[PDB]
Order: sequence, then C-alpha cells, then structure tokens
Amino acid sequence: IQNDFDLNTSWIMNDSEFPKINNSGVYDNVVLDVGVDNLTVNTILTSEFVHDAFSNDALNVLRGMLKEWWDEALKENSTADLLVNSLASWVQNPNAKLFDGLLRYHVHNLTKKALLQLVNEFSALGSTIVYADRNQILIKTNKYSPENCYAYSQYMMKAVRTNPMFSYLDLNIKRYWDLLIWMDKFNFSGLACIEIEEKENQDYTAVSQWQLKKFLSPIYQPEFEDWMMIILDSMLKTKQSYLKLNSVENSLNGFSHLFSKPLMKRVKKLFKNQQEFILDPQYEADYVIPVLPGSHLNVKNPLLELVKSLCHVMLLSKSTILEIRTLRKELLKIFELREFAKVAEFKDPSLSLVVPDFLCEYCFFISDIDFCKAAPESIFSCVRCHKAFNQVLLQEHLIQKLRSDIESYLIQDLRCSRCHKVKRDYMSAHCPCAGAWEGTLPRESIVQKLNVFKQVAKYYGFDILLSCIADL
Amino acid sequence: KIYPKLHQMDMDKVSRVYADLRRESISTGSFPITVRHLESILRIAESFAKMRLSEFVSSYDLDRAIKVVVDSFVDAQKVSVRRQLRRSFAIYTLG
Amino acid sequence: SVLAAANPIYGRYDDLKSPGDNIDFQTTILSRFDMIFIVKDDHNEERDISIANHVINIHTGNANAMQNQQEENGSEISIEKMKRYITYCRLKCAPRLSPQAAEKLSSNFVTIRKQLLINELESTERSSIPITIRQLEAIIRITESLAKLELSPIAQERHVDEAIRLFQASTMDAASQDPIGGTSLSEIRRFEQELKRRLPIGWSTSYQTLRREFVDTHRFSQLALDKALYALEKHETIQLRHQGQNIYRS
Amino acid sequence: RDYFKVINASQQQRFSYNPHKMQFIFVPNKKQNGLGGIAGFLPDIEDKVQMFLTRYYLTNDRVMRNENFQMSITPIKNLLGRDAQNFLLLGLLNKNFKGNWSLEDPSGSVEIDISQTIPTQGHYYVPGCMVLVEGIYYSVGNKFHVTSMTLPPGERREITLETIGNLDLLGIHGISNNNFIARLDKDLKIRLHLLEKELTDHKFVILGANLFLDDLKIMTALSKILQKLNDDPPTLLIWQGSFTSVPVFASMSSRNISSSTQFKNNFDALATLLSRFDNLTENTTMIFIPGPNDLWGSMVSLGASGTLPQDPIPSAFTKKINKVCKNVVWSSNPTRIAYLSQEIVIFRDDLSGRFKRHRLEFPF
Ligand SMILES: [Zn+2]
Ligand SMILES: [Zn+2]
Repeated sequence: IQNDFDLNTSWIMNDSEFPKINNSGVYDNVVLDVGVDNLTVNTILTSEFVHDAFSNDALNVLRGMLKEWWDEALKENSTADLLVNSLASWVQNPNAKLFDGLLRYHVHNLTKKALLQLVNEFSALGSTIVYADRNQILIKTNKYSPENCYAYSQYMMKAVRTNPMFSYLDLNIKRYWDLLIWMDKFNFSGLACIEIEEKENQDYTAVSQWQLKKFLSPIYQPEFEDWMMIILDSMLKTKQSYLKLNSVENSLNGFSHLFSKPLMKRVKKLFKNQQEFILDPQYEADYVIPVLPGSHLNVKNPLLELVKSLCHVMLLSKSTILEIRTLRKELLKIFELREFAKVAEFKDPSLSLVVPDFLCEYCFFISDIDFCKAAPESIFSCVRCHKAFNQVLLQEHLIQKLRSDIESYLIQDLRCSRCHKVKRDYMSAHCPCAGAWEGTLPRESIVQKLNVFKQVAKYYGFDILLSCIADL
Repeated sequence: KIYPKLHQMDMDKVSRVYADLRRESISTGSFPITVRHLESILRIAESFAKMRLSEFVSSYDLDRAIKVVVDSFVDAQKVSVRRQLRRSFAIYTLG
Repeated sequence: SVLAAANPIYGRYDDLKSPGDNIDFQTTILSRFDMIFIVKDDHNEERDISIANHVINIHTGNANAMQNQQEENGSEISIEKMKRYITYCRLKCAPRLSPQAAEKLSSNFVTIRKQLLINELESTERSSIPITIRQLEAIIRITESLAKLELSPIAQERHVDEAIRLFQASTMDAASQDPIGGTSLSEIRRFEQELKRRLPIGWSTSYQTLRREFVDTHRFSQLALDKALYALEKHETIQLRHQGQNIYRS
Repeated sequence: RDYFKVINASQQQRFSYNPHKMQFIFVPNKKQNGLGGIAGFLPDIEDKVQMFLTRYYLTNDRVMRNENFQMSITPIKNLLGRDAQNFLLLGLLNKNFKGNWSLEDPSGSVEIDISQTIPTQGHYYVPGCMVLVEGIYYSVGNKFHVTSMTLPPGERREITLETIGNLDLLGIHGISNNNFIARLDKDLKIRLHLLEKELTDHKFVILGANLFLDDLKIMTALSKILQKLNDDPPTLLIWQGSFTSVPVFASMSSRNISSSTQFKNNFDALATLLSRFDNLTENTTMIFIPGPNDLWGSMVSLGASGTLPQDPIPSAFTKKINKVCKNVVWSSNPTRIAYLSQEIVIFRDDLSGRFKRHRLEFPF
C-alpha cells in the first residue's frame, strides 16, 4: 500500500518546520543565555480512534531499549554512549532501514510539546522568555546586577534538573547580559560578561552584530557604528546613574538628552555633503547601493535609510516612546517630509530562506540554517565544530525544499470568500451562499519564493540549482 | 465670505487614526464610531481654518481638530481604562 | 416599484440577540418584498483603511479629476444617457422563459423550501422571514429583468444563474442566517471533554469513525455535526483540511 | 524518414471545450505570449475547478452522440420532487465526507444504493469513473436504489474526427491559433499511400521497463542486444522504465558517493557502451522515458506515485549522451509522436494493481 499516494502521508512528511519565540525590546535587567542538550533523548524517555498514531508497542519497546542503553552507558561504556548519541541521527535519516515517517512525526510533535512545557515551567517563577529554540534559550532575570544572580541561577538550574520530566536535560549557562538591545537573532547589541567572578569587577565586552548595516551605503556605515556605540554608552551611563540614585523604568528614561544636538548637527552636515557630492562622477563610488541576496527594497536616498535604521533601533525601548517619536520628527524635519509619510516607514531590508534540520555528522548536531540573513563563513561550516560542509548536499536540500514547496502549493485546498468553509464538492460553480473560491496558498507568495531562490542561486555559485530552475 | 480649502493634509495620519478609533470602541466598549466622525474631523478642521479668516487648511488646524476629537472620545469611558487609552492615543497628538 | 430603507430595533442588529425580535415587521408586509438586504458593520482595519482612503480622496479636492477619467476611458456612462437607455429598454424589450430555465427554477424552489423546513424543524419556531410562491415569482421576474438588460427576446441559463446567485445572497444573508439563534448544553460539555481526552494536539481522526462511535453511544448523529462545526467556528484548536475527512486539532 | 515529429506533454497544444456551443476552443500558450522570465508554468486557481467540468462535458457529449442514446438522462437536481419512478443518470461515483457512495453532477448530488446492483461484467468499477446508473428514487430518505450499472460505451477515431472535420490538434502540416481554425484532409490519403510503401524499412523497436544501469547482468544483456541490433539499425529506439533501481533523494552522509553523482555516473557508462556500436548511433534515434523513481519524482515522492505530467530527465545529468549520439530525445511520462498517418501514445506506469486493490465490491 505504501507506494500509493495519500494526502495524510504527504502532509506528515513535509511538515518539518520548528516554531520559535522572539520578543523584541530593550532590557535593562540581567539576562541569562542558557543552552539545552540531549532534548530528543529526554523526550523519548519521558513520555484505533486516532489514525495518525504510531504503534505504542514499538514506542515502549524502544523506550525500554533506550533506558537500558542509558544505564549501560552510565557504567563506563563508550560504545553505548556513542550509539545513544547517534540514535537521533538514525531517527532523522530515512536511508537507514526500518525507517518510518510516522515515528519521525510523532517524535517531532512530542519534542515540540516538551519544549513548550519547558517554557511553561521556566515561566512559573519570575522570568521572561526573550528567545526560544531547540538549542538556545534566553531568560530575563528580575535582578539588576550580574553579581547577585549566582545562587539564583544555580537554584533555578537545580530545580529544573530535579523535575522528573527534565531529569535527563543538560543545562549550561554561556553568557550574562548586563544591558541588551534585542530585536532578532542576527540583530542585537549589548554589554556581556562571560562568567561572574568573586571579589573582582567582571570583565565587560560589548558586541555588535547587525546584518542591517550591510544594506547601507559604503559611506554611512562608519557613522552607523559610531552612533550605535555612542547611544549604547549613553544607555549604560544613564542606567548606572539611576542605580546610583537608589510600563515606565527610570533606568533609561532620559538618555537621548545627551546627544540630541550633536546628532542634529551631524545629520545637517551629512545632508549638505550628500546634496553637494551626489551627482559628481568621481564621487559616485561611495553612494552605490550594495546588493545582497534576499534584498527587495528599491531606494534612492541613502541618508533616509540611515536615519530610519537609527530611529527604528531606538524605537525598541517600548518605555520612552514619546521622546523617540519627538526626536524622529525633528530628524524628519531636516528633510522636506512629514511624520506619517510612507517613505518614512522602516521595513526589513532582507527576506528569509531557512533550511530546517541540517545535520553535521561530525557532531550529530541539529540546527536550522538561513541562506539569506546569516553571514558567510557560517553557511559552509558547523556552528559548534569548524568543519566545512559539503556543498552539493546544500544544493540538493535546496532543490528538495523548492520541489516540496511546488507540490504543496499544487495540492492545496479551496476556501470560500465570505464564509471560510472548505470546498466539499468535486465540482461546483461557487459557494451555496455568495462568494467565489480562493486558494489557501496565494500565488504571489510562491512567486516571491521562486524569486528569492533565483537571488540565492545567483549570489553563490550553484550550477545544479540553476539547471534545476532552467528545466521549468 | 471665507471658504477654506483642503489640499495639503496627511492622508495616512487621519486614515490610521480612524482605523484606531474603529479598533477598541465597540470591540472593547460601547461607544459607536462610524464614517460620520471622519467627516466630523474634516469639518472641525475647516472650522478652525475659518476662525483665522484663511482660505486654506494648515497642519496646525488638523492637529487641533484631531486632538479635540480624540480627547472627547477618550474622556467618555470608564475609570478602569481611561488612563490606558490616554497613554495609548498619545502618539497622534504629540505636537 | 418600492425601495424602502429601515433600521432594526436596538440600532445595531445585535447578532447575539435572536433574529425574531430584531425586526418588528409582520409576515404579511415582508412577503411582498423580495430582496431583503441586511447590511452589517464590520471591523478588520483593512476595509476600514480602504474606506477612509476612499472618503478622504472623494473630498472634492481630488475626486473632481478622477471621475472625469472614468468618462474618458469609457469605464462609466453619464446619468442622462443611462436614463435614455433605461426608458428605451423598458419600451422595447420584454423577454420570455425557456423550459430548461423553468425546470431549474422549479428545482431551486423545492430545494430552498426543504431547507426552510429543516431550519424551522431545528429551531422550533416560525421563521421571521417567510418563503412562498411570491418568492418564485420574484426569482422569475429577476431573471426576466436580467435578460431585459441585453434586449434578448429569450431568457437563458446565463441570466438564471446570476439571478439565483442574487437570491441566494439575499436569502442566506437574512432568512437563513444563524437559524439556531445561539438535550440542551449538558451534552455539549460532555462531548468537548471526550475530544480533549481522546484526541491530543497535532493528531487527527477520520470523521466517519467519530460519527460511528458517537452514534453508537447516546450522542447520535444530529448532535455531533452541530457542535463539530461550532468548534470549527471557534477555530481555537480544531481545523478542517483535505475535504470533510481530516479533523485536525490545532 | 522525415515528416514525423515527437511531442511531449509540456509543448502539447491547449484546446478548451465549451458545452453551450459544442466546439473545442483554442487557448493561447503562456510560453509564447507570456514573459516566462521568472515563473509562468504555475496554473491559476480556477483550472482545478474547471478540469472536472471539462471531463464531464466531454463524457456527456460522447454519451449523447451514441446511436443507442438519442434514453434521455436527467440531471441529479431534478430528482428532488418525484419518487417511485425509474431514471437514467451519470456522474462522478465517489465517497462523500460522511463515508457513503454518492453521485456528483454539475447540478447536485444524491446518495446511492448498492445492495441489489447487477453490473455489466468486464469493467473495473473504481471510484472516480463516470458510470451510467439505473434505478428508482425514494423520498423517504435520499436513497437511489440502483438495479444496474454500466460504463458508457466508446467511439472510433473516424466518427470522432468527422464531428470537427479533420482538426490539426496534433497538427504537423499546420497549426491553429486564436485568430483562426484550420483543417486538412487532402494530404491524408497521400500520406497513407506513402506509408504503404517502405514501411518495413522504417521499423521501430521498444524494450521492457525498469532497466537498471547499475547491475552487471543488465549491462551484459544490453550489450548482447546491441551487438545484434548494430548490424541492422532500426528507425526509432525507445528506452523506457526507471534507469536506477534505488530512488534518489537527500544524502545525509558526506563519506561516500552522493546519490546525484552516482545518478550522473550511471549514464556516463552508457556513453562508453555506445562507442562500439557506431552503426546504431549513426542510423537510429534514441527515445528516453522517465519511470516512477527518476530524479524529479523520487526527489519528493521517494519512489511512490505522484504527479502524472513528469518532467523529462534533467539536462545536467545527460551531458555526454547528447554528444555521443546525434539523435536523442527526452520526453515526459505521457508522450505523443505523430507519424505520417499514425499517432502513438506511450504511458509508463502500473495499472493492474491500482485497479485490483481499489476495485469496488458488490454484495451478491
Ligand atoms: Zn559540527
Ligand atoms: Zn460562502
């Protein structure tokens, strides 16, 4: 029977995407960057009518197998440890015999449920979830000083470990964030300390990871980085002053007062210089707009996007919004624009194309990969180990994703216009009520996806993917 | 004698404000808001233009009209949500 | 011809209230009318943005230009030419039906009458908007008026289908809208526990198996479908896909 | 020989159908008038709505043109008000959402009864096929008590053609377009008489399915066949079936040979084996037809059944066959060749198991 096409099977093979949580904002509190390991094995070990159910007998058999595997690996057995490590890669890989898609779907669903339960448990006490994933979790701590979170973090980790459901999780803390400006995984900046020490002030190092800076003119990026450093220093200064004094938080309220006038004068000088030297032939080198895969915005005046980014990064405060809006209006008054114009609205200058669950055999490590937003020297190498990836595998997986997208669009259902009931007739003019059918998957979405595939295949040297497109 | 004219006004500010007023309102409370209030905002702006004996509507008159309408709407709710709506609508009448 | 405008009791329609006590017109007066349109207000902010832009542009500073182009590209005609055309068509044409159209009309009338009986039997009160032979005559006149537009001596299926669509809109909008009006609810709680207990998040079951089991128990078939589509309407954690066979729990 | 062509399903001419006028209607090709720079192969939404309508229209026209039927069938929807009367109907026989067998018509649908149905033997009654139904309607429920079921009959090529003259659907002499319609029958007898002579010299040979380019035994058998066929090269040689015994998909191992590279390697040996048969290469053209688990299908279906209009073998994996041989053509799974007076359709897939497993059961 397995050779026959079926809707439920075809839906359960291709739903491999893993959701994630991202809450943007500016945090003056300390944030803990933790990592979760061996999640799949814990999910497996812990926990007729339904037709998508996998045979529970086999599930219990493999659970007992894995339990004895864990017990043997505990008592000085390298082979058992290596085999338990490779269990997950065996589960994912269909090339291995005795494979079944239903078991993979069941495992993935249970893993998602376990992750949401872990998020709920972390949310029970005083904590805020900034980012979540299969590998990284960011948690906001109510305290203000990293030196006072030693026993707090240790006790939270111990309490999480002691829970019977999470007995097999391995939790490691990587970084402590004194002040964070978080908007995305690839777009954040703040001051961090590696590990808090005793009797000594911690070593603080500032980081600045902004892929947005790559979309500016080659003449305004130094200004962008300089002003970002200046504003971060001002935020640190005002938070320190507020702490020394003792949805509003006076830790940050009143930080733009330090640099408003110099910023205004610098913007005026930049505007004058751009006006004078934009149509010169030899000065046109630095005003050339860079092109990068996933870009879709056609823009003319680079200074407008510079100020738009410099204001949108500010607009993440969510507590000093009025001051930022007044500063934005004052900046826009330098141009001959108005407050609510469409041209003065910030957007994401890059699209997204993510390949889920790419496996590194040298680590048995599972993570996604973004072909558009992630910087080079990371697409071609594993996150943990610095081992180069095989390129034809990447191109083959891209082709797989594109073909699966085409099939999924072609196998979509039809939905009525006024009421959102599903079409239940093999042939009919329209709904019994008023309204005509429309597809669940719109055409423009897949058209844009094919366009971004073209852009990705053009940026890197991918002959096989180009021939894949050309055959259509 | 004076008949004001309406050319250089922000399309998006007024449209977004009307969308915001359609939000909340019956969806959260009970006061009804319809298309008539948009025309009322325009009429109040024209009246403010008239008061200066000016033939054209400026931006300050539109700001005054929108401030008046937003204040009159927000100041007729329960005491539980009045402060919340006051700080929610503060982005349209910054001045 | 009479074109009447009216407002329901309590201002807004108040859909949560029963349809019986939102309109005060008797059965006799409503029968003579044959196109009853209930225009309700809605909020999704995209139609609101569109309407705000439309009115803001239609302010006299701009519209005075755009409408002119509608008479220059031939997308619309002036009012007086329309008046001349309508009087000409009224004087000249008078269409007639065909046996196939008559059969289609008879079948549609029987179908809507049976659906009205079903809704009355479930609701257990007299419908506030009736369906009688006057409605059949109304649909016939709508088909003839549609055929009169193109000066066609004979009315055919192309006009009958559009007339049937218009009548379906004006019927499903007013008469057959929420006939339930919002075993009682004791079973309603009893069902909803079973789905959560026996059907976890992310899995799915066939419609036939659930119907079979719940007709085997005291639930029976009639009770299942109503709250099945209710929980679908709630759309919090119940989704339909792949025709009416895959009961996906979101 | 000349004056014959081989066409695939991608370049097949598009002709719609209209019931009220009862003519085929030409539709412009999106490849020729459209841009096609980015994505032009994607069909629009209403095509899936209209496909079953078109199939039903063609089937109904074929039924109505029959000599026996001049008795009259009735639409489903007209069965609502009458009862205790026999009727003849036809429509899509399938399963409803509840789980019962039903008949679908452009007007409406009803429930069926099978408990006392006597069929016409020699037919595979499978859901999704149009069937002629005879029985009595009952208004107690919605049950049409059937007494006999029979597939609609067929028609021959000449009578089918003469209703549209001699249309150039597979037009080799001339083509039709949106501007006008064409016809031709004067050259048909000339081409028939041309075919009647020198037809034994113009022979074409086909092989079996699922021929594998990985095992040694199949290569040995193919060499034995080619040494026999080299001395007397035929006109058209058709290679059909899956050329790889294992479906190709994503590779999770970077230590051994990738599946795509192995697939490319499987054809490079054929270029070497064709070097010692210069007569066959020089005098015979090659035809290749994809199977169930070639590069594009098994990429997503993983060897199972999938979309029927399969793409041809990708050009990136056949860069040596086109240079070794002077005449090679890759076609879709359904392909059409137009001889001087003959048209041929080749369709590679399994039917016996598909009809046997899903055969509908009749109580007896
Ligand atoms: Zn690695
Ligand atoms: Zn509808």
